[PDB]
Amino acid sequence: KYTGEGFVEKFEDILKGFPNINDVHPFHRDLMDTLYEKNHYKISLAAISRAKSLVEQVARDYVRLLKFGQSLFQCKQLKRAALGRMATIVKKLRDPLAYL
Amino acid sequence: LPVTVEKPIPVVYDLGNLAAFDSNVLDKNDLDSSNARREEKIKSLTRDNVQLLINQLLSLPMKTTTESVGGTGGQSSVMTLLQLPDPTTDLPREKPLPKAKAMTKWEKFAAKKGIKPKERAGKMIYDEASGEWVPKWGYKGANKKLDDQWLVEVIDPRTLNRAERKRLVKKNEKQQRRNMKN
Amino acid sequence: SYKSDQGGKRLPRIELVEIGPRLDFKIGRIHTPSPDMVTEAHKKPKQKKNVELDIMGDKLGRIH
Amino acid sequence: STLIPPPSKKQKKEAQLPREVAIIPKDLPNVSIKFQALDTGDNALRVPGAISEKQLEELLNQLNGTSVPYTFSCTIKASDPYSSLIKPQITLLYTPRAVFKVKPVTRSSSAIAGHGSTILCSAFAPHTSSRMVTGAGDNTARIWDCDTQTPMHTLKGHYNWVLCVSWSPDGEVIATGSMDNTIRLWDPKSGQCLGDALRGHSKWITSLSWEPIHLVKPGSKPRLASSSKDGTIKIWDTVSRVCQYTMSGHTNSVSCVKWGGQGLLYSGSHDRTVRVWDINSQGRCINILKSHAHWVNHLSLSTDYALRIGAFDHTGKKPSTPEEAQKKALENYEKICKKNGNSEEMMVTASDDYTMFLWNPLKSTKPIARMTGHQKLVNHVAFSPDGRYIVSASFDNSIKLWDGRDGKFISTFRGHVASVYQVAWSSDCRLLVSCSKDTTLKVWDVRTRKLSVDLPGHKDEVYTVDWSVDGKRVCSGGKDKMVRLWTH
Amino acid sequence: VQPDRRWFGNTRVISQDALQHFRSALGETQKDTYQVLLRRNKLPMSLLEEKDADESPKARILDTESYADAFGPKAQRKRPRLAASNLEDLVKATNEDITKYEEKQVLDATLGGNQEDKENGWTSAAKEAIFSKGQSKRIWNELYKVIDSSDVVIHVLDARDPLGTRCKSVEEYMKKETPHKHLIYVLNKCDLVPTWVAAAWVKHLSKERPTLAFHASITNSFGKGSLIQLLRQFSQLHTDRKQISVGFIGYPNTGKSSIINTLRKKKVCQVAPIPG
Amino acid sequence: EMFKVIKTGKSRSKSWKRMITKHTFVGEGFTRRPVKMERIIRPSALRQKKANVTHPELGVTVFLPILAVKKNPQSPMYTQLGVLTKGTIIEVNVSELGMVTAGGKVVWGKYAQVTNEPDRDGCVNAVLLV
RNA sequence: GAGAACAGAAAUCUCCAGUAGAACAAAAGGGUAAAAGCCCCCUUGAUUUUGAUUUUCAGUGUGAAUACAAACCAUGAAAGU
Ligand SMILES: Nc1nc2c(ncn2[C@@H]2O[C@H](COP(=O)(O)OP(=O)(O)OP(=O)(O)O)[C@@H](O)[C@H]2O)c(=O)[nH]1
Ligand SMILES: [Mg+2]
Repeated sequence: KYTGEGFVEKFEDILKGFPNINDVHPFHRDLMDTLYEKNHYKISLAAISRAKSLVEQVARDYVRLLKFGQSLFQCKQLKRAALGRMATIVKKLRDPLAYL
Repeated sequence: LPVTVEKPIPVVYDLGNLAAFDSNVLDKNDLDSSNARREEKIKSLTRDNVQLLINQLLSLPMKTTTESVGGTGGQSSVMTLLQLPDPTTDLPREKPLPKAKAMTKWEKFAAKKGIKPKERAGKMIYDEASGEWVPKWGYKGANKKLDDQWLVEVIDPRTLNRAERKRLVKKNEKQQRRNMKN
Repeated sequence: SYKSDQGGKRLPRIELVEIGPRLDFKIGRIHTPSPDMVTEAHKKPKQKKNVELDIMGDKLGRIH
Repeated sequence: STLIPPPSKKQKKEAQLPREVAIIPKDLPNVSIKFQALDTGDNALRVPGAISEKQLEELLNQLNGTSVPYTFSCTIKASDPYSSLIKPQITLLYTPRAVFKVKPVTRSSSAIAGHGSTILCSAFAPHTSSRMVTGAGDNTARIWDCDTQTPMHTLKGHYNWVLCVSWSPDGEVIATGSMDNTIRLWDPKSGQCLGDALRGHSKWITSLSWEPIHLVKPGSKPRLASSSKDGTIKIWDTVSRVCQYTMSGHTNSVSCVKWGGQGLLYSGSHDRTVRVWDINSQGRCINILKSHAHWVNHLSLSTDYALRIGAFDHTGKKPSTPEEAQKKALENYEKICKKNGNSEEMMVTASDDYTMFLWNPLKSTKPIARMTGHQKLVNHVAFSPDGRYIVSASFDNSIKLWDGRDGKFISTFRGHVASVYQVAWSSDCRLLVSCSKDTTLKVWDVRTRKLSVDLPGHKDEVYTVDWSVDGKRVCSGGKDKMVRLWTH
Repeated sequence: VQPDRRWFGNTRVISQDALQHFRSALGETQKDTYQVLLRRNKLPMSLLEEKDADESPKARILDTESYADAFGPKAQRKRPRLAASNLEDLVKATNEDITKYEEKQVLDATLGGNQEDKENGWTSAAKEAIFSKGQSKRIWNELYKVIDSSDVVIHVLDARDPLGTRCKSVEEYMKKETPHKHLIYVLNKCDLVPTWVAAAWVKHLSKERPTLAFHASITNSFGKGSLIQLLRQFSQLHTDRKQISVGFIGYPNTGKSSIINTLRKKKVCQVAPIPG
Repeated sequence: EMFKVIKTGKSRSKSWKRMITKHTFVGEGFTRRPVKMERIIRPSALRQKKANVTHPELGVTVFLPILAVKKNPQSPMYTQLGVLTKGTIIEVNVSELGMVTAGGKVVWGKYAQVTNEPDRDGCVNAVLLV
């Protein structure tokens, strides 16, 4: 659980952060595309909400799976697997992060 | 060169057996034996019977597969064949219907105690020493391993193992007969 | 066959030829079966309400 | 296997009734009829009985006084060409036949052994279908005697993958594009390396096209167009075997190249951009096209099948003099050039933005139609051989069909399971072959929008299929190293 | 696990032309508000998909110009894409973008007050907790339990406002994940509406669901025996199944507890005028 | 193991019920049986319907749905029970790959044997038998 | 039956022939002959998949047997079997 919020709350600081180029003002809206590619802009941040929602999805499953664990060894292997599929998401996310 | 032929009586079709039934009046002296003008009276009726038959036959749906080379049990794609209905005229069946059913005295015992039938999976057991499979009967069977191996560990014993199966083989053969009686 | 052109693309004109063999039978007498045998020689091998298959299988259940 | 659900006990009784002789009895109502040529003309208002079309053809053929048989179409919403008269005045829509029938391919010949590598490309000679060259994953090329299904001149000399080949459309020379840099010209009869390899591209050969017959002077061999992955396009001589010029127009690799009809060149490249080039300005760019958002694959032209064959009909009868060949290729092009009395050849671009654009580059820079609908990228697009229908092949296991006039969607040849690799046409504009990533080939009637016959038989993927100009035989190439000739 | 020639088999193989027979067959599946699927006939359904879509979704713009080329210190990008055409065109196309912007400044100002309290420096109260209920972890753990438990679901609805009670949301899950299950509506509390009103509702509800009208009371009810006739058909159609459940879904305070009592003609469920 | 014995009763002293502790293919028309009738339990969370399936050749892993369970070792029961342990042979929808038989009658079903221990991770990973 | 040293009533080898007193899985009125006899060559079998009969306590879109049919499989150049 506690791992799952940390990815989310950082991303929620990002997705609240950037001023969401369209419907800002048509002066600023155009001017940022001339700097930042309104194509490349939106898709990056849209990837993060796609990235965020997977993490909550991964979190809720492995929480739900975990209550049927029977041993120490089984549950431990689920935790590493849980964070690894979180880690695979963030490793995937490399290029848009360096953009932002 | 005209095609469509009417008749006084609606001719019944049985397409399943490819049949045609004119029921009209058969004039006697047109069908006179010594009458020379006979074959036309035969043929003209017959080709008007046949012409009406194919018109129902060509009024049928048909199959068009799209298969090709090595069509093993089917038509070609250029073949287009007539979907037939069932033979409606009830012909005499040659042989009576074979219902040779019994409870076989095992199924009764399978009825009382609900022993479900097994999976019928395969012949191969797994052997230990060696690590091979070597199936159960049919070749190098797991049955006849005892008669072929080379020691005993306490009158021959191995022919006794042959004998006790010959009980149990013939016990199938004895239990074969009594269910053949009842 | 004859492409007869009034049946159009489909229907031909069928004009037979005798091939034979030209034959005439005279009836003699007849043995007949017993009616109990007739019933045996006419028997189906025998091999659902509110239940219908659609196209694609689809076992349906009618309510009424 | 899976099965069709059976007919019902109810349905078995339905078929037992005698039914439905199509008598067309008298058939005496009389409704008026209007004719209309499908290019421009509407011609008058007459009313016969309900008849067959062979009479209707001879009704129209006396109206002009032809002695030219036509195809008839009608009820156009929903496009449904007494045969129509049971569906309900009436406008008949007529169009020529180019009277010839090509029989659908069902079986094959044997599978042919040969080079021990994959097969990359193949092409028939236009003058006969017994000769057909193949491009291999081996360093060598192969010409086949298709009658005997035997090798004719195992063709050595390149030292990399022979990627794309072409036949000189008069029937003299074979180009062989190779994966290293090299192009060698070839003679079919001798099988000899005709001079030095044409060297000068710095990356591998992408596509090869010939300068068409009806433009080359009588007493001169046609030249060659060459497109390569370094973005360079070089117009070679065959005689002196020295190129005339490079063109440094496009930025990325050049995808495909075609020679135009009005002496033009067309170049799809990986710059998401198509350029229009002119020989008579000594190789100079005249129009640049900017529509696609992802890069362009396999452009084609309307009259290319005429431009490919070079003054042969389907019979493949050889012409005598080069001037007669100058007439005949001009003749055959003019029969497809001026449908509307107008030399307006059409171009369609294909790319990975799941989109095709319809182009009239001489008349304007604006695209006519934006073809749309695929899910995975399109790969292979070619006009109909009468220059009337445009087909589209793609990676979404589907083959869509388009108009050639306005870019209107027609239908989709669904039935392929893997990604469709390339298609090819029958000569009489009825059939349509296609190779896909799966093993089978599927042949499609354009007229009935349906699989004619699925044909399996290969062992693996299929990269190359091609149709014979006479409409007789079909060659096939794929990974499984065997050549398979397919025919009726 | 033994070795075997099968496993290396081909199992569930299609026939060819039946596909086009089935690609045809998706059109003519006309629904019945009097019929329910029972078995499904397992088919490779994804091969039978792909209706004629006509939009061709967007090209992947990351393929050409990725990120680092697009912007940054590296930024091999100088002119815009697609670098629109003409100046008077550019004068034009921005001028409505002027207007359309302030239109939503006029329009959303109707929606607020949500800015004035910020300058007033005061905030609104919290949500009361009783509006949450429920929306609870156990209370939906009830719900997926009984749905997975029951065979035929019925769904009650208030006759006063069935639209306020339709709660689609589950029917969604019904169609997609349990196709064999049933989901019939039930209109209870019909004695609170005028006579023709509930009559008009079922005509607007029979088009999709079978929808019995009903009034629940042990001693003076309505429409029991239509439902009793209705249920046993399901027990009839599920002949092999040896027995059959049915669970009663709905909003709170609708008569789910009540309806069972007037089926059993006695008090078996607990009932209350309070919701929960 | 693989059965957590569920004690029932107020005095939880009657137990007689078993819960399958491992991952499970269920079927499609499952619909949980009456509780007084049930003895064995396959709870909802441990119900896998779509496997993550690789191919030995061609290097592709495709997320495929699961059709049936033919051969599970370490019982004849669990075949009927649909118990997904390591080593089980399952039946997979192969609609997306597009295998074609000689005959052109494309195959949408193959036996794939699982690889992982899907207790010890949530996903099922399975190799197509070729 | 006529032949070939050891070699004889019986060892193998040639020619004539047996409508076959070929061995025929059967037992037979009858017939197989370029065989259903003899020899050689190539190979699984207890495969999968759903409508009829059953049995089930997780009634378990079948879970299996069983009945049927279809796909396949074996061989043959093929017809086919
Ligand atoms: N007018 C009218 N009122 C009804 C009828 N049936 C139930 N009610 C009223 O609806 C209230 C709700 O009954 P319940 O059975 O407790 O409703 P419920 O939704 O099943 O109760 P919960 O399931 O616990 O939320 C009862 O107090 C009744 O007064 C009906 O048929 N007509
Ligand atoms: Mg209530």
